[PDB]
Amino acid sequence: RDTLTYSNCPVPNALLTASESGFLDAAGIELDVLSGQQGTVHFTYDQPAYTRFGGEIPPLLSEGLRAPGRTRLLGITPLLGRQGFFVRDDSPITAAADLAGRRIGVSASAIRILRGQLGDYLELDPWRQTLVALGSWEARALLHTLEHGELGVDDVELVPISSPGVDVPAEQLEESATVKGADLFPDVARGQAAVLASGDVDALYSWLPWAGELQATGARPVVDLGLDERNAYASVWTVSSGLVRQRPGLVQRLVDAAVDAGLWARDHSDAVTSLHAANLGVSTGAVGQGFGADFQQRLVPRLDHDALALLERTQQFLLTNNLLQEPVALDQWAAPEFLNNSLNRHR
Repeated sequence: RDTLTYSNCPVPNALLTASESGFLDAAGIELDVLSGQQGTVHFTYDQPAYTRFGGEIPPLLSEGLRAPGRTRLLGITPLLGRQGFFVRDDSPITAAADLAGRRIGVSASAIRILRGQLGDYLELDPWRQTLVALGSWEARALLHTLEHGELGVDDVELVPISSPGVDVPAEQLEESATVKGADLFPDVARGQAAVLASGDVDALYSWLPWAGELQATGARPVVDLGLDERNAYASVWTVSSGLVRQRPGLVQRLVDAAVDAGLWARDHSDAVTSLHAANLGVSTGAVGQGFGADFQQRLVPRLDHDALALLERTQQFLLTNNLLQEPVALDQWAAPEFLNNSLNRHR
């Protein structure tokens, strides 16, 4: 078995599907989940045989600011589902306009972006720059939400809180060599529910299957952003550049497995929901809510122009907010030959 280091991200994707359903093993490949908790002191993307299929912000910063060329983009899969600023079911807030003067719990990272005060960003180290940039999820979601009430950032009270994936890095929320994802991911929704229940803040940002579990406790989004694609993100599948250069045959087998798993997913929707649910430690209903209706039909990786435009939109938000100086050349980052060759087997 060819072994690749890996990070299990909480987004719907064909790599996890291939690994969990048997396609990867059939391709002679196995994934070795990385354990990169604080103390690792090493940038994951710099590993020689590392692959990840998840949020695009960290890879965009790695390619656009820190170390261009370390990874190649194999494919994209959109992400959109239950998303928004949740409030207690019995909260007096029922419309976006009601957020005026209310306490909006957000990460310190999101506050820096929302106030346009990045302070020590450019001269900040790579991992911390990334943590700041991850505040983008809350920041863009809040701006979009406030538009519905014709409100501005100055019309609400921003309260610093811990946001999953931002203050608590993914390295502490994803499966490790000794800890399963089901024993770290679920706690997040319970924590968000506890924060809202305490009434210490009026609203907080939730998405992914976390939002599904959170809404089950009664909480509700002021504005459900999952209904508008301007809130979607482009999950990106990356692999170490060295692997593409030295072992294209292995990379081709890897992509073929994911493509085949994506095709298989179309005929095994429930199975796909379950494997994602089992790895997150959440209910199947939460997965459906967090990842969207029929997401199981859209897992074959993409590099078409609409997918690239989605990824471009995310980096444009980073650029507009000075989280990036210049845009990543997406086309050159991509290694389109693999996905194309893979799809050609079925054409």
